[PDB]
Amino acid sequence: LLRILKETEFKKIKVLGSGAFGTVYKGLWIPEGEKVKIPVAIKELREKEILDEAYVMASVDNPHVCRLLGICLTSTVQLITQLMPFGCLLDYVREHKDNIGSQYLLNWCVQIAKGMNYLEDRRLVHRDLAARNVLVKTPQHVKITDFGLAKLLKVPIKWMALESILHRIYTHQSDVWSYGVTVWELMTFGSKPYDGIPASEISSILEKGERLPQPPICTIDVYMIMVKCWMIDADSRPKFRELIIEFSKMARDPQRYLVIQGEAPNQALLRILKETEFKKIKVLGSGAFGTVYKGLWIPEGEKVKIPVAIKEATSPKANKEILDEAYVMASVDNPHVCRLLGICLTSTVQLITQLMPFGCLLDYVREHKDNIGSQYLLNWCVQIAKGMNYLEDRRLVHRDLAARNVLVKTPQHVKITDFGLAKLLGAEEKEYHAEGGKVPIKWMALESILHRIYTHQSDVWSYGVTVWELMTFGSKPYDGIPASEISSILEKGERLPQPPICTIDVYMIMVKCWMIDADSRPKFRELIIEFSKMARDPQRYLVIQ
Ligand SMILES: COc1ccc(-c2ccco2)cc1Nc1ncnc2[nH]nc(-c3ccco3)c12
Ligand SMILES: COc1ccc(-c2ccco2)cc1Nc1ncnc2[nH]nc(-c3ccco3)c12
Repeated sequence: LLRILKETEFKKIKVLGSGAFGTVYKGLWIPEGEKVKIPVAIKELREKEILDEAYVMASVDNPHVCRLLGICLTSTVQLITQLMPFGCLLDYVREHKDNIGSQYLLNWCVQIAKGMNYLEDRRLVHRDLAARNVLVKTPQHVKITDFGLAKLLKVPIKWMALESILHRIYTHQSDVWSYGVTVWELMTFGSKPYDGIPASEISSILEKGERLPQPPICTIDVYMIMVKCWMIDADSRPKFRELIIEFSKMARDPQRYLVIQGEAPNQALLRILKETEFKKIKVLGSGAFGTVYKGLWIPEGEKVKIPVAIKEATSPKANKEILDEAYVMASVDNPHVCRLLGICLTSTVQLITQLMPFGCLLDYVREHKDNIGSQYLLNWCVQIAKGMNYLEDRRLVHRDLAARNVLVKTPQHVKITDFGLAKLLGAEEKEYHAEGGKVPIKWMALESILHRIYTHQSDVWSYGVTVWELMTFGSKPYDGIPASEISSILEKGERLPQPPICTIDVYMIMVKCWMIDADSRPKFRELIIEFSKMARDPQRYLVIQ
């Protein structure tokens, strides 16, 4: 296992690089009694724990993690490892900055995840994961070193987790943070991390919220997963095995999941904003997942203050849900759906979106109950229908279309919000089986109130309920009926009553969304068409007193 070596066995040739404690020398080792000259690397520390440290270093065995081959107890202890002809991965991606594909980068990320998951299985803390600490033997095979501070259980601040910078706690979660920084560096082809800011302040910027920006090569899929680790809560960071299985799922089709200049990729841009860039002025109310505040946002380089709505220790499940919500909201771009300006990666993940001055539609029709015209309501219906049609094309079942989840920006243009519960469906999947949970029971369909099945037709049912709410000028649907008793009274075929302003055609459109047979319910395109025909004469189809 351990080879105690004499200085006479090896002779150095050329210095290859410099490390934190000492420089690595390329040299040829002559084993005792042997003539084969093995090319090895020798590290000399600029200086008996090191005996046991070499023991534990040699104990490792995995093609993605390096093993110390021998030590030499001369005037200063030296470490001998097998030489890697292709150098460090950081310099390699720097040299091939224009000649590296997505497949190679994703494969390298897979290899790093596999190797440090092995290190976790061996129960060793690297404490120094970085792009420079990654070495490549053959371009399709990279494998980690620099275990010189491993213990049985300045400094590279730019690659260190916030708990390591401040509280000096080095666990596998900090290693996951360092892995995320390494993936960032590999994506940027070796660009500096937090370039321009010296190490004395990288703790404050991390605490403030600003993180490593999205590289142009990166999609929102890989990058938001490439963050996943920069929250203060350590447990919220993904474990290594999940990282390997997910990146291997990524490696199946790498071309789609990254963009290289020279199955539609998701080029959505997500930007990280300082907590100091914006201030919470007005409380818009309490959302389903928390409280939403309204305030002016000051962006870098532009003095104009854009009023934005901000939404907010969150549980790891809550963190994953807010991760999915941020992905879904940033991935959409439609005139009638709310878009994500950016996120703040503080201890409580904060969501930054454009503000609508008049508030939500339900409150707007409640306060102005005596003044909405027929054209306003009809155009509102067509706009909500267009928004969820665009959502349907994006395969994001909203699952929460309520009058509270649609906002009034301008009287003639409304937007949909509250994408927290929206789950993206696969290209082959047609239904999603939610495992229950606390939900607005009084709005969902029978197939979701009893069978836990959410589909596009569930969104159609929610659309019908929202139309009924809009035509009722803000009256509460199903007044006095419990949450559990909704299914009992609805399985027969009884529905909400007729608003005073709805003609027979309005109700005939409304009912069809509420049919027991989901497949027989109208699709959103046909509803869009029907309400487009209704828009030719708003005064005919409604009666206003
Ligand atoms: C950061 O690099 C290291 C850190 C630690 C060691 C190590 C571990 C035990 C003995 O040496 C060894 C290396 N480096 C290496 N080990 C083998 N072959 C190598 N070819 N090129 C390098 C290289 C260039 C710049 C940094 O490393 C290198
Ligand atoms: C249910 O409503 C939301 C749910 C989530 C967000 C949000 C903020 C960041 C990402 O999504 C934003 C909103 N709503 C909003 N978005 C823009 N301007 C708004 N003015 N007033 C509200 C408001 C009051 C009660 C519920 O919303 C609102």
